[PDB]
Parts: sequence; structure tokens; C-alpha cells
Amino acid sequence: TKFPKFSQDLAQDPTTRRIWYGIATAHDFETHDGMTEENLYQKIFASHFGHIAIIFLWTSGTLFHVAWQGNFEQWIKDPLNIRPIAHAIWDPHFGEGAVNAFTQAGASNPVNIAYSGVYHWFYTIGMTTNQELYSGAVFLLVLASLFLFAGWLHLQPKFRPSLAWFKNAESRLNHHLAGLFGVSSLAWAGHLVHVAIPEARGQHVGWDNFLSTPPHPAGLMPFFTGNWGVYAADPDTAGHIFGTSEGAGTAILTFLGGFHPQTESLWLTDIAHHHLAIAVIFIIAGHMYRTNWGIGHSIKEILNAHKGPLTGAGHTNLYDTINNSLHFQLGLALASLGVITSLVAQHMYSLPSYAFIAQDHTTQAALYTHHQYIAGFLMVGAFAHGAIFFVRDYDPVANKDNVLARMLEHKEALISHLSWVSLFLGFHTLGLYVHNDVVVAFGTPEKQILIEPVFAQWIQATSGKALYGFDVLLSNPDSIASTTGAAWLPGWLDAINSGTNSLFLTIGPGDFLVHHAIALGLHTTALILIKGALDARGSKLMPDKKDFGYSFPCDGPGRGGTCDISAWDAFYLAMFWMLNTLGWLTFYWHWKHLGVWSGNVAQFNENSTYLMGWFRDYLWANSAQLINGYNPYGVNNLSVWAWMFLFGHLVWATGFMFLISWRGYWQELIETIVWAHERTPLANLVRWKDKPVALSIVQARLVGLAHFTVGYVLTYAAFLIASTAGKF
Amino acid sequence: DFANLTPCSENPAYLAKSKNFLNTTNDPNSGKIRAERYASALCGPEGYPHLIVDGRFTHAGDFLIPSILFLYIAGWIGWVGRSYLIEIRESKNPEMQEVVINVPLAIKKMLGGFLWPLAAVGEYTSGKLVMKDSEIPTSPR
Amino acid sequence: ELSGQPPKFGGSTGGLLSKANREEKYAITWTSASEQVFEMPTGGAAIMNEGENLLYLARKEQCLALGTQLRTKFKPKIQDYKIYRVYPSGEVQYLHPADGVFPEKVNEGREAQGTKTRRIGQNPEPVTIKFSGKAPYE
Amino acid sequence: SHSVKIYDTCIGCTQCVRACPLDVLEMVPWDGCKAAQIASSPRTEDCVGCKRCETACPTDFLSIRVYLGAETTRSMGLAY
Amino acid sequence: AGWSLSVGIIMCLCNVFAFVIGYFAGLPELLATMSFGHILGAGMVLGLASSGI
Amino acid sequence: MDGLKSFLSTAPVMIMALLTFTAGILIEFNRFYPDLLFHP
Amino acid sequence: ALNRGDKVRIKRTESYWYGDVGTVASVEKSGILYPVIVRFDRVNYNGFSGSASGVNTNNFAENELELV
Amino acid sequence: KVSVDNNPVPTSFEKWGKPGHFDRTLARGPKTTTWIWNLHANAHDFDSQTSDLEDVSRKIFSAHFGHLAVVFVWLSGMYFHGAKFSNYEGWLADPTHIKPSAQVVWPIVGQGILNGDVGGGFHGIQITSGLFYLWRASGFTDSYQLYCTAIGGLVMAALMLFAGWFHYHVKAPKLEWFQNVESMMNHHLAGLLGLGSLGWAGHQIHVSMPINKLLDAGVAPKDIPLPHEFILEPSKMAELYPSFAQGLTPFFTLNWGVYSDFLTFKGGLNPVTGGLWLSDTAHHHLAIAVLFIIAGHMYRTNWGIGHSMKEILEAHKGPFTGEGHKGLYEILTTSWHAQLAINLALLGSLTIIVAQHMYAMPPYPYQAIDYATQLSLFTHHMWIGGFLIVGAGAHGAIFMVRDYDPAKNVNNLLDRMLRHRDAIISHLNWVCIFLGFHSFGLYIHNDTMRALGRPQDMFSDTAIQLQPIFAQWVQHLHTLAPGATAPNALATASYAFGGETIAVAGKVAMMPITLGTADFMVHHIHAFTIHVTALILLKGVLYARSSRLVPDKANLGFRFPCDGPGRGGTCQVSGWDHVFLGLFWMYNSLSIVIFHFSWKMQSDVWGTVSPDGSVTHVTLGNFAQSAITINGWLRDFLWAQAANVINSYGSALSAYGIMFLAGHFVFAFSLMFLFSGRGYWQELIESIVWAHNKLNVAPAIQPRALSIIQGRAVGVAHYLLGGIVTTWAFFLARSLSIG
Amino acid sequence: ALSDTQILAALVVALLPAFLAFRLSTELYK
Ligand code: SF4
Ligand code: SF4
Ligand code: SF4
Ligand SMILES: [Cl-]
Repeated sequence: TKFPKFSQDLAQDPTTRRIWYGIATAHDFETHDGMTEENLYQKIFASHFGHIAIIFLWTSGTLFHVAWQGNFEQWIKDPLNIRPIAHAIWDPHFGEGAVNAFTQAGASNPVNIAYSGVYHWFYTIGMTTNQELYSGAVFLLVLASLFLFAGWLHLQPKFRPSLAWFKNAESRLNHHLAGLFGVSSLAWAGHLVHVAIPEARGQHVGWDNFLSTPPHPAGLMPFFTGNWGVYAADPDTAGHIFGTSEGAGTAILTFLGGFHPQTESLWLTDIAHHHLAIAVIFIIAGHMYRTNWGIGHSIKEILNAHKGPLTGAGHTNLYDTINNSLHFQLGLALASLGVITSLVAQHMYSLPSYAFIAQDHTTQAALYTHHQYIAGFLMVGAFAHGAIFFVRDYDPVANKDNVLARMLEHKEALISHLSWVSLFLGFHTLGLYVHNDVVVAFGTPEKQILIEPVFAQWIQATSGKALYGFDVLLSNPDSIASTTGAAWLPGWLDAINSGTNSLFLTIGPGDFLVHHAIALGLHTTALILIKGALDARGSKLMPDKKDFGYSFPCDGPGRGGTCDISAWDAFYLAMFWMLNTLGWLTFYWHWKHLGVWSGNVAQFNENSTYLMGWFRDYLWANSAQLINGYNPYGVNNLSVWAWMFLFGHLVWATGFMFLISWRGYWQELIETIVWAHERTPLANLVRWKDKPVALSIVQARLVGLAHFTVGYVLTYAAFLIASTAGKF
Repeated sequence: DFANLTPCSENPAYLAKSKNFLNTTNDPNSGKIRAERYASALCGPEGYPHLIVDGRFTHAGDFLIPSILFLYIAGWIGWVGRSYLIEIRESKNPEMQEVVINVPLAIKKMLGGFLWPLAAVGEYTSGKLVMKDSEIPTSPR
Repeated sequence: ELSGQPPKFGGSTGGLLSKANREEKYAITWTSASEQVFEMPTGGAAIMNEGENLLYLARKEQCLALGTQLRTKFKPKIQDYKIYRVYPSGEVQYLHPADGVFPEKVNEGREAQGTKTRRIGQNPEPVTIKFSGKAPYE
Repeated sequence: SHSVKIYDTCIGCTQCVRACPLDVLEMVPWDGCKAAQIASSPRTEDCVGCKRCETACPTDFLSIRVYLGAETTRSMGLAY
Repeated sequence: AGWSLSVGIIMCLCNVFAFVIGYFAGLPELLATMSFGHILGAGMVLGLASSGI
Repeated sequence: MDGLKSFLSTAPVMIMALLTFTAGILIEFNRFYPDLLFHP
Repeated sequence: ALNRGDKVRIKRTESYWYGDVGTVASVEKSGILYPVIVRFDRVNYNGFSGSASGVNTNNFAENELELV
Repeated sequence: KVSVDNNPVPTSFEKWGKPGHFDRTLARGPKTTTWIWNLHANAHDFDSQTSDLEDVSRKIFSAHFGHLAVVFVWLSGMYFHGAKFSNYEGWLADPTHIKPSAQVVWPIVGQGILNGDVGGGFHGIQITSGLFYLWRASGFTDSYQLYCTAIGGLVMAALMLFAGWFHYHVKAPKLEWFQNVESMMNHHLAGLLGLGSLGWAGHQIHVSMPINKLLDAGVAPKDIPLPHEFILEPSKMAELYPSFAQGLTPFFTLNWGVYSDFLTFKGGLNPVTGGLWLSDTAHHHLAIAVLFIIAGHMYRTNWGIGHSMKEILEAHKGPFTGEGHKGLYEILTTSWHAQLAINLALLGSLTIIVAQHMYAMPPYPYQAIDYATQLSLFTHHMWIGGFLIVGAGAHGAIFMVRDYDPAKNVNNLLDRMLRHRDAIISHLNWVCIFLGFHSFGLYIHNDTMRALGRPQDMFSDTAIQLQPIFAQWVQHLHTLAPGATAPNALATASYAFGGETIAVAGKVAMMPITLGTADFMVHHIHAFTIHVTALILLKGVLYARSSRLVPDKANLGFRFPCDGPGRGGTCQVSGWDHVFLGLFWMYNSLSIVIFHFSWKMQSDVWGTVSPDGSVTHVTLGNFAQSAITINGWLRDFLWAQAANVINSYGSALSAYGIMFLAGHFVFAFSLMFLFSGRGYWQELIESIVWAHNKLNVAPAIQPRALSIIQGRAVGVAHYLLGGIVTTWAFFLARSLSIG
Repeated sequence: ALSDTQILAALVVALLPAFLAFRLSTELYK
């Protein structure tokens, strides 16, 4: 069979364009030859199994490599002074100067220092040795196999689920909430009280004896009665030493609040109590919708009920709109997953749950930067598939006059306003920055415009941070909120008022401007993506755009010119802005924490209000150790990052080629090369099986953006790690 | 009630720098005057003035006063310009007067924008400010 | 089928390649009143013979490029030109002008194609024709 | 190959046919408009999709429409 | 100018006067002759002195 | 001549007339009353 | 029917002038599909990239117009 | 040979108040905002304004008169600022301790800090234009002299402006008059350059040389007599140069040997000022003068004597080139674009020569000392020359599309070239790829060997070395030339070739510029980037008319975005789009040339000189060991030398810190236009328009997204600005700090 | 023999998820 098998249109393409476009369309199952709706879902369902197995096979990889080539057993003896190892290094191109550099972390051979923070995670959950790790790698190896066989099984005729089975939203929700979320949470609470909490108190519990040692002196007697107070009997003391019995208690379910004083992380007894409480409220949550017993709701029925005088038809037929369109479903999922992924980033740097991780500055920097980038991708994609929905699945008849339709009905008002807010932020936020630069540059920094984050400062005050002295709610000992009373509060108030962690960092003028620069970035990225979706079906410049689909090169140079006019081109443009937003964002987090970790917060506080300060103090100054990874004198452990740094700058700039110079130049240049080949003697016997052509108009946009993105993260990643690993 | 900030006159970081303030203009005492003038503001540990925009009338001159002064001038510009853009339409050769100004007509409208807020509330309450949606160019939904 | 005289031309690099002998090539004939210079679509100056000419070119678009030049760049206008597609099979097929008259001029005898008894903004919604190979303009 | 379609808004000014550089289009008799003729696309196999026809059309929104399709040696415009 | 230098140049004026009747593609046209003769005689007298050392 | 008058009334001549006048006002005010970061 | 000079509102919805108002320039005899020629105060997008203007006239059917 | 029309156009102000009158499309009036951009993009396109070659020539002629007028106003303002806003006289009295400054900034909003201390009790901006060094050598020793020159510059500006009007509204030359090439050639050679070079030789010998001879003796300026009493009192001239003691000059005796006193061939630098001897540059100009008066007597005019260029060209045919230069005289006398294409290529290539020659052979006093002026003048004339040799590629293609005739070019050089264009571009294509690998791929090899801890594997002088065998050899012959192959030349033309390391004050004016492996690599980078720039621009000329993709590209024009999404995509096929892509490579190429210069001069040349002769270079010779890796350039050049400009806030150099960031901004701004398309932007404007329609504030001139071409034009206009402004601020702040 | 022969065996049981990925791959292809 001629590749691609799924598109006869592409298979006939006599040019090289066949190969590329075959790869770019392999996963758009909807556009395949003779694809039905039932066979679509069944193919997605099987594909999902194969994806899960790749995940478990990846974690097994880290678990196995830590156990095999890592110093995990030595690291748990002194997690504050030993560097955790990622994996071994096997490179025949290494020279003497290089082998001596990467021989580090006490290892006798060349290794890499791990920055994923998995050491801290494994340790905290009760991993003690390289035998539990390895045993963990194998279990996730057979679990993966479990799913790879399942996907194979459900493609067999006897097991193929019906289309009615995939469209059953009621039953999928009841199970995902009560089972996948609830029981899973209840099962982690079980692990925490059985393994993590005990093994943190020196008492080993594992597959050997767990079935014959209770996690508490009492044994489920207070539970089935109503005296749950006993499980919060004797907490771990302030002087508890993690890993040993010195200061350990007996409580399993506490609500202490704040951090463990040694490990500077949340109390396992709080973490345990958390997943227990959440489990319950998730199980009852999975009883909402109707199944085979009359009780429950129809989402359809309750959705159709919410209509009011100002929104016309309300939410009528929205059940079917969603349940019929996967791009709609995929959009909500990506949008939501992308927000909480940000929430993960924001909560894991300010409220660590892993012992001794708040001391590992590099991992804390990587893990935050990492998850924000992931979050940024998810948000673009959410809007991307949002636009695709309007192009391929939206039905104006069933959706007539409801809230979805009315978005389009006043799409002008939305886009123009979103455009104003962006212009509003952009003109002024840049305005103050450039005022300050000039003002400072003329030796008069006292003339700067420095606005106090009163609103954000006031927010901290309401949670008990008395530094600003607003005296409100929790920073008010007389308030009703402080006398509520007690429970978590003493631990929490101590946590928030020690300027020793990253819990509600003190904020000033520097923080005021960056947040507004960030707001510019969220509005503009949303301006692009939302416009790309609302105008996906048509504009005055192209009223029949929907007939052309989501992605297409353009509509010729007629009617003024129509370059980058498709919804796909709105995603492509938006990507540049999301990267930009993350840049400002991650720049902010890093430069501010560098000050924290140095006890020198005065640097960011006093120089972040003008942009030369960012350029001078953050970018130029912290590149010092990075760019010296290698030089005419020697080579140190930062050699890679130095080399990767350039590699990043290179890829980035190679992207400008595919982005600035467009096709026609290259199609002509190729023809001369094709001429040269056919005219060169001896080299004529070799005839290509595929006619060489220049990349397509869309292809070059995509490729150019891919370089730009790979260059963007690899460059910064090499800077974040090296600068923080060097300076600590 | 911001504990972190302190008045510039009682701020040591400011007082030390304050006497080294550079001369902005050709006035040899301009740096001295600034020192005395910013002294009534709140300062950070660095000794630079910080502005309060939460609405405190005790800092009305930090944002409220320059806000009113802007919106008066900005609305003046916007109103007069719109006033002119609508009147040249009746000349049935408007495209040109947008590229080569009817100065006598322009100046006439500029010197009348000093009362634009009363003009704007008037046109609104007579249906002359905003147009129906149905009577406006629109793209396909 | 038919032929003519090759234009007196020194030769260029912009000419035919292996596509001509394996896939297809194209031929244009025409009639000239005199010996006069014309621009080669493949770059370079050539001169046409008085009488019938025969020139082979790589693409159909190249033939029509000369054809338009012949009809517009000479005070005695040339409109007698005929475009053919020559296969390596030896098969020659006639192309332009299709039915004798230029397509610019409506002619009774031609078959309507690609026509739609419908405004462009009266195509069906893409949702209504899901999972059928057809697009709205079909 | 590409798809070229004509809609009943055609006034029959022939401006598209004489714009086409590959002789894809032609005029045929029709009783829809004053000019008593409509554009037609009987040779789409030779269409490259340059959209010169669409640029030339005068009707509010186009009466002729090129939807790019399966690429061939002809529509890619390869002289090799 | 000296006798030798002097005459040494008129010989070159007669040289150019001969070379122009040779190849040429008129009273005003004799101005060009008197011009080339001088420059042609300048490389001589300076060469004669420079070469003699 | 009235042709000259129309040239001086062209958009670019007139915008650089307003920007220059506006600039002169801003400068001259900051000459007599420098360093106003806020209303006293 | 519609006379010359009548100011007319466009309802086509694929039209650059939908929602805008035009002027009835002339009506052609039946049975053409779109016999009413309308003139517009401001041009559309029509024209190759770089053009300083567009088209100010188009044909419509009487069913897709609304007198003003 | 003069023919003229009388009063072809009345002098009326009515056209002024009618923008876009010059074009049929625009004269109507504006309907969209595109009308406004088009009015600007076509104001000088005289070709598209009329088909009468007589009328455009008349426009072009009086066009230059206006250009010469503004350049005079520019120049006059330079002399005026040096005459009433500078410390020139202060610097003239103490050349070695004072820094040259002009333009003093007003004290407002605290900008007065830019008036740095330049010594001598003066405050202002330190200039790098070199005006002070030129004025001293030219003979200025007073403010009044500069002031008089400024007034004279305004007079001449007026006369250029008068001539321009007069030669379009009163007495317009006929096309016949412009086509007098042989006559025009004879006059520019002998009249402009010839007498010009002779006239200045008269100034140098009478004014510059004697005055400049006293300044090097430490006489001061005010004690030196004015240039007038050197002529009025010939005995004074006799006191300095003995040979000048002869009242009635026997220059006609042909006994030229006696003038050996002031017409020398020292061929070196003045040890006092570090500049070329004014006697050398005087004997120089006197020598060039004659060659030019001579050369301007070649072409035939009104006396039968001379040449016909038409006959010369046509009579040059070969077995390989068919009819040869036939018809070239015709296209060079009927197409201005043909003329502009050649003149740009040579003028641009010349301005680059000026750069490479002026630094190694400092013609001006105390110029070599000022490393800022040295770095400023060199990269200036580098950029200028580069822009011009990119327009040469634009007008080369505009000629092919507009003024080229197949009937007038049959089997000649021009036609033959078009018929193997595919062979040309295909071979250059391979050459560029060869140069990209064997030059850049050396650096990538180095960075990698360095990072793998394998320094002995790198390409370097201390490892496997790529010595420039050939270039070193010419340096040998240049310093061995004095005495042997240059008997009458005392010293070498430039000490960069080798020889003595001269020094003025305590700094180095010029010393032997040795060449090693580090030089070998960048010289092949310079070869690489230049070949690629050629490829793009050349390919733009040859395929201007047609390609295998677009056979009828000439009907589409010189400047058009594409021919639609068809044929796989035909974006940027036009000759204009080749000039566009070429502008980036001109930038990329010259940027590495000016970087090569800055590092090489600081690291291996410039520096101070202790009493014992030892030289302490600015960058301590880190070039030969760091200039061979990208990390080295990133670190030891950019990161290191940028320390100055980013640490400029609070000093007189603060302006340079500000512009450094500005260049960065507009660069990033440019990427908005280069990465997007007007399709998106037009649809956006539709939403914004609706809002104005909602409030009855929609303008009559409907808003339109920029054209596809303009998007690109804007795009490259900002990319080039920022990138150059950035480096300007970087170079300036860096060199002003070293001294 | 905890982490000595443990490098082996782990490779044997890794053939299962590989082999089952190959059977799933050929079914998704069809
Ligand atoms: S793409 Fe290159 S071509 Fe297809 S349109 Fe936007 S521009 Fe005219
Ligand atoms: S152009 Fe728009 S209209 Fe004139 S013909 Fe080809 S189609 Fe019918
Ligand atoms: S597209 Fe370029 S080709 Fe296919 S038709 Fe309209 S024009 Fe003739
Ligand atoms: Cl290095």
C-alpha cells in the first residue's frame, strides 16, 4: 500500500509534499477515508490505552534508572548536601576535561544531577531503598502491559463498544468522580497512614508486615463509633526529626496547618487527612446523575432549565452540542486541565509537600517553570480546538438563540473590547517602564513611578500576614475570623509571617508592573485565540471561510490580500505571544526567588521597576557562570548547559528562516538544483522516487514555529538550570 | 495603614540621598526643591517615593487629580474629533477634508470642546450618540 | 499530427527536462507575417520564421504565456496559434483554443461545468455533511 | 486537482476567463443575467490555483470560487 | 628650458604629428597633437634624467 | 495663493503643527515647574 | 417595486455591505435573477493587493433589500 | 550640443494642495487608507508617472539639485555647530588631552547629564564624526573661519535650489542633451574629479601644509599667521619650504626635482600626530589630478578627435560571447535604472574601500588615537556601501522588468547570460553551501571540541592551525617594498602590513596587524555571507522576467507579493522580494565584518604604550584564543564589552544605554510584521470598525490592513533599524570608555 | 543478587509491553 493509507488524495501526490502531509494528518481521524462516527470513537478509545501505557513506561524508566544508576540510598542520609543523580552517562566523545567534570555527586563515573525532584517525592511517600524503587519500576511495567492489551482487545469485534456507550455522559461522570477521583484519593489516604507516615517516624511498614501492624494504637474502634478525636491525639512535635523516632507522635489525621519545621513541607498527617476528606465529597459527588434507578439527574433536563430573559434560549440543546462534538469536549478538558496545571505550579512553590525540597532551589525553579510551560500549551490548544469546533461541528439550528450562538451574535463587541483592554495595558505598562528607565538613566531614580500593590498586599493581610499592617480579618486578632477559632490557624499564622519561605512573598512596585505586563499577555493571547475562533466560520473578508475548513494557506492576494487568514493561523500567531507571556512570567519568578535565596531581596525590589535593571542584573549578570561552562582554560559540570545554551540560540534563529522568507523564493531555487542534477552526467542514473518541492505555505509556518519554540525553551532551560545550579 | 512604608521626611535612606538630588533644569536649586517636595510622600527602604492609588483621599493627588485632568483632556480630543468627522459628511466630499483639513471648521470645534461632558450626555439622551445594531455593517455569524 | 519550423534560437538552460520524455510535453504552433524577435517564456530572445512555427515547451502555462505575447506584443497581431499536449506514447491531443473560438468569447455548443444553481452563501453547513467525503461546495 | 465553481451571481463579464493563465475557464450561454452568459470550468485538471480569476471577479462576494484540492504534477506547476 | 631639453621635446611633437596621420577616425584637430606630444615628451626628459642616475 | 493654503492644511503639515505646539507647552511647563511626580 | 434614487439596506449576509445602506441606481428588465443595481458610498475589498480602492456597485434581488 | 525647451511648466502652488496629483490612480481622491501609503511609495517613481523619457530626465535632473541642496544645508550646519557650539579651538590648543565635542544639550527634565566632561572646562556630547581632525588638517584655527564656511554652505544650498527650479520651470534640457554621454564623461573626469583634485592640491600646499607644519612644532594656533599672509608675503612660505623661495615658479621648466621639499613620497605616518604626511597627500592629489585631466580627453565631442563608446563596446566580441557588447550603449542611454544599477554597485563598493583604507592609513591628525572615531567612521562607511550594493540589485531587476527589450538584445552578453541563468545560480548555490560548512562548520567543530574537553583537537594556533599563508605573504612584500620594489618610497604604505609600531601620546596609532587561524576563519565567513547575499540579489535579476514556476512574471511587475497559493505556493517570487531577503543578508554579513573589526583592533592592535615600549592591548590578545568559538564571541566580545553600555545609567553615556534598549525593542517590534499576514489584521480591523460605527465615529477613509508588500517593507525597515541602533549604542559606549 | 541480576529479568519482562505495543500498533494501522 502507498503511504498514506488513510488519504487517497495524498497518496497520489507525486511530490515530496506527500510524505510530510501524511505525517501531519495521521492523527486527524475525522478526515480519513470512509471514517464513520462509531469507528472514530472506537479508534480514540484504543489510542487512549496506548497513551497511558507510554506514561507508565516512562515513570518506570525514571524509577528504574534512579535505582540502578542513582545515589538514592546515600541521598536520604543527607538530602541537604548530596546532589541527587539522574542517570549514568555513556558518551565515547568525552575527553579528559569532560570526564572529570561530570564525575560528581560522589559518583565514580560521569553522571547527571537530577532536577525533576523525584528523589524528594519518592522519599516522602516512604521509599527507603533501591529495592522498593526497582520493585516499583517492574510493577509499572506490567501495569503498562495491562493497558496495551486492553486497547488491543477493544478493537476486536466481540469487544468493540457501541457509539451509545461512548455518548453515555451520565454513567461516565458518576464513575470518574466516585471511582477514578474518589476511591483513588481514598486509596492514597490509605497509603499515607500505612506507609508514608510510619516510615517517616522510623517505623518501617511494607509488603512484609503491613497486614499485621495497625497505623494507630487503637484499631478502627473510634471510627465505627463517633469518637474520631482519637486519631488527632498526639501529633508529631515541633522538634520531630524526619525519618526517626525523635519527636514522632501517634496521630494519623491532623489539621495542624503550616510547615514541618525541619523538612519545611506540609505535615503528612495533614496531607493524609486531606485526601480522606476529599474522597468523601467526591464519592457523594458521583451520585448526582441518573442511571438505571430513576434517582439522579439528566444533564439534558437540568441544562434545558437554565434560561433567562437576557440570554434568550439559555442552555437549550447544549447537552447534545457537547456530547456530539469531541472538539468541544477536548476544548473544555484542555482549558480546565491547563488552569489547574498552573494552580499546581503556584501551590507547589509556596506550599511544598516533599521533605527538603524547598532547599533544592534548582528543582523548585525547574518544576515551576516546567508546569507553567505545560499550562501555556494546554491553554492555546483549548482555544485551538475551540475554533475547530465552530468550523466542523457547530450547528446554528439546534444551537439557535442559546448562549453559544449569542457569542457569535455579538462577536464584534467582544473582539473590539478585548482589543481595547490590550491597548490599555500595553500603552501604560510600557509607559511606566520607559518613564522609569529614562528617569533612572538621568541619575534621578527618585522620580520613578512606583505604585504599591495595595490590593494584593491587602489580600495577604486577610489571610493573616500582618507585615503590611492593614489589620483585617486574619491579621486582626479581634475579628470573628480569628476567634473562630484555632484549629489550623496557629500553625498557618506562623507559616505566613516567617519571611523564610515562599509563602505569600512580600510584594512591592516591582511586583505591580510585572503582573500588569502579565495581564497584557493573557488578554492579547486571548484576543488572538478568541478572534481566531469567532471569525473561523467567516468575516467580511471571507464570508465562506467555513467551507475551506480550519487550516489552509490563504485565499490569494485578491481582495487586498489574505495572508494568515485562517483560524489555524490565529493559533500560529497566538503561540508567539504565549511564549512571550511565559518569558515575562518565568523571568519574574526566577529573579525574585534568586533574591529570596540570597537574602538579598533588595536587588529585585529596587531594580525591577525599570527594564535596564532586568537586562543588567538578571540576564547579563547571571549568565556569568553559564557561558564559562567551557572556555580556553577548562571545562566544568556546566559544560552541557553552556553548549545547549548556544544550541538553543541556534535553533531559534533557524526558525526565522522559515518564518520570514516565504515559499516562492525556494520553489524557484529548487528548480535550478533539479536542473543541475539532471544535467550532471553519471549522477543521472539515480532518479528520485518523489519530486522535490519547497515546503508548503502552512508547513513553513509550522516548521518555523517549531524551531522558534524548541529554541525558546532549550535556551531558557539552559539558563535557568545553570544559573541556579551555579549560584545556588 | 501601611506599616512597611514610612514618610520620606522620617526615612533615613531618603534623607541621605535627598541632599544629593541632581539639578533637573537650569535652576541651580531645582534639586533642592524636589528634595523638599517629595518629602511629604511615603518611602520604601530604598528611600524612593511610593504612590497610593487605592482611593485614599489623603493621596488624592497621587492618582485622582491626574486622572480627572486626563479624562477631561482626552474626552475633549475625542469629542471634538468626532464632532468634525460627522460634519464633513454633509459636504458630500468628506474623504478629502480628512486628508486636507478644513481649518476654519476644525478650530471652531476645538474651542468648543471645553464643555464636552454636557454635550456627550445630551447626545446620548437624544439617540444621537449610539446607533442600533440592526442598522450597522455586520459580518456573517 | 501537424508541425512547422523551429524558431532560430541559440538554445538555453530553461528548456525541457526528463518530464518531457517520460510524463508529457507541450507544443505550440502559430503563423507569422515576417521574421521578428519574441521573448522565450524560458528566458532569452528568439526569432520566429516567416510562415508556420513549431515550438515545444515543458508546461502548458508556458505555451499560453507565449500565446498571450503573440496576441498582444505585435502590431500585426497573431491569433492563429494552437496548443497541443504531446505524450511519450506519441499521442497528441488538442487543447487550445478548445472548440475553435477563444474562451473569452461565448460560443453556442459548449457544456456548462462547475456551475451552482445557488448563491455562494447558500452552501450547506459543514456539520450537516459530516462523515461524508463531500465538502459544502459539492 | 483543484475545484473551481461558479455561482448564479455571475454577471458574465468574462473578466475571469481572460485572467486565467492556463485556459481552465470558458464562457457558455445562460439566461440568468443581462450578459446572457456564465463562466464554466471544464478543464480543472490544468488548474494551478493561482486565484487570478477570483481577483478579477467584480461581484460583491465572488461568483467564481477556487477550492484547492489534491496536488498533481499539473496543479503544483512543475516543469519537471 | 635649456637647448637639449627644448629640442628633445620638439622631436616628440613631430613624433605625435606623425602618429596621428597614421591612425585617425584639420586645424582644430592639431590641438590634440601638441597636447599628446608634451605628455609624451614629459615621460622622456624625466625618464632620461632618472635613468641616467 | 490659495494652493499654498491648502498645502499648509494637509494632514501631515497640520499634525506636526499640533505635536510641536503641544510639545512646546509640555517642555516650557517642565522648565518653570520641574519634578512634579504628583499633585502636592 | 424599487425606483432609482431610493436608499436601500442590504440583507444578503455574504455582502460586504450587509447592514450598510446603498442607493438604487437602476433596475434591469425581467427575468434576470439579480436585476437591481445598487451603488455604495464606500468601497469593498475588491482589488489586487496594493489597490487604493475597491468596488462601489453590485447587483441584488428585490427580496434581499429593505427600503429606508 | 545644448538644446532646451522654454518654460515647460508654470510655477503654481495649486498642485501642492492636491496630494497624489502626480499619479492617475491617486489624483481622484482617497477611498481607503491604502491611498495614503501609495502616495508615498510612488512619489519618486517617475517612470510610472509618465511614459515620456524626456519628462522623467527633467524630473531626475532637478531632483538632484534638491538633493545637493539638503546635503549643503546638512554640511553647513556641521561647520556652524563647530563654530558656535563646540570646543574646537580649545581642542586645537591641547590636541592630546581634550576630547572633540559638538552639540550641547539644553538643561530640561534632567537631560543635562548628557553634557559630559570632555576636558578644558567644556561640557557637551563627545563627537565621533571626525570633524575636528579634518578641520585641523584643512587649516582651520579659529571659530570665524568655520562660521564663514557655514554661511557659504547656505549660499550654495540656495543656488542648488535655484538651479533645480530653473532647470525644470524655465530652461529644461531636451532628452538629446542628457544623452550626451561622451561629453558628460569628459567633464566629470577632468572637470569634477580632475580640477577638483587639482584645486584641493592647491589648498593643501598653500594653506594646510605650512600651517600644519607649525602645529607639529608646537607653535599654537593663535601665533600661526593666517593663510592670506602666506601668499601676500611669499618670503614667509620660503622660510619653511626652501624650494618655495622662488617667486616666479619654474614649474614650466620641468625641473620638478627641486620641489622635493614639499612634494614628498615619505609614505608613512607623521610621528607627531599619527596621520599621513600632508606633503604626501598633496603630491598625491597633484598626481591624480593630471591623470584625470588626461583621462577626460578620451571621448569624441565636437572636433573629430576622441572615441565613440558605441564603437568601442560593439567592437568587443569574442568566440564565446557571440555579439558581445552590442546594444549596451543603447540600454545605457535609454534606461536610468540601468545607469543607477551600475553606479550603486560601484559607489557602494567604493564606500567600503574608503572604510578599509582610512583606518589602516589614518589621513587625519590625532584620528588614529580616537578609537571611537576609528570604530565610528569604519562601520559607518561599511553600512552605507552595503545599502548601495543592495539597491544595485533592485534597479538591476527593475531594468529587466521595465526597460528591457528582447528585440534589442539578441545573442549578446545580456541575452546569453539569461539563457544559462539556471547554470549560474545552481553553481553559486553549491559554492555558498561549501562556504557555509567549511567556514561556520569550523566554529561548531571548535565549540564542541572545547566543550568535550578536547582543546588539542580544535582549529587554533596552539593546535591544528589554519594559517593564512597567502595573506601573510603579501604583508611580507609590502614592508620589504620600501628600498626594493618601492625605491623612492621611504616607509611602507601602512604599518598594518608590518614594520614599526608608531605611537602618539601614550596610545597606539597603528601597528602590525598579524594574521592567524582566527583571521582565516572569519575571512571565510566574510567570503561566505557575501556570496550568499550575491546569490539572492543576482537570482532576483535573472529571474525577474520569468521562471519555470511563473513564465509571465514580467507582466506582474517588479513589485508584487505573489501569484496566489497555487503551484504549491508562490510567495515572494518577485524581484522586489529578492531585494527584501537580501537586506537581511547584507545586514548579517556586514554585522560580522564590523564585529571582526572591533575585536581585532582592541585585542591585537589598540592599547597604551609604556616608556619602555611595551604595548598593553585593550582586550589583552584574547582574540586568537576566543575568536574561534561562538561561545567565545558570545562571552568575550558581546557579554564582556557590553558591560559599558548597560552600566551607563547615571553617566554622560546614559543616552547610549537608552538607545541600546531601543534598538532591541524595534527589532522585536519588526517580528510582528514579518511573522504575520494582513489577512488576520484586516479581520481584526473589521471588529474595531464596527465599534466606531456603533458610536457614529467611522472615518470616511475606510481603514485597511497594510498591503502584503508594505508588511514586508515595514518588517525589514524595523529589523534593520533596531539591529543597527543596538550595535551603534554598543560600539559607541564601548569605544568612548576605552579612550 | 538484589541489584546484580536485577538488571536482567527486568529486561525480560520488558519484552511483554514491547510485544503488546507491536500487536496494538498493527491493529491501529488497520
Ligand atoms: S500567501 Fe504568499 S501568496 Fe498565498 S497569499 Fe498570503 S501572500 Fe499572496
Ligand atoms: S468574473 Fe465573477 S463574473 Fe465576470 S464572469 Fe468569471 S465570474 Fe461570472
Ligand atoms: S485559478 Fe489561476 S488557474 Fe485554476 S483558474 Fe482561476 S486562474 Fe485559470
Ligand atoms: Cl570558548
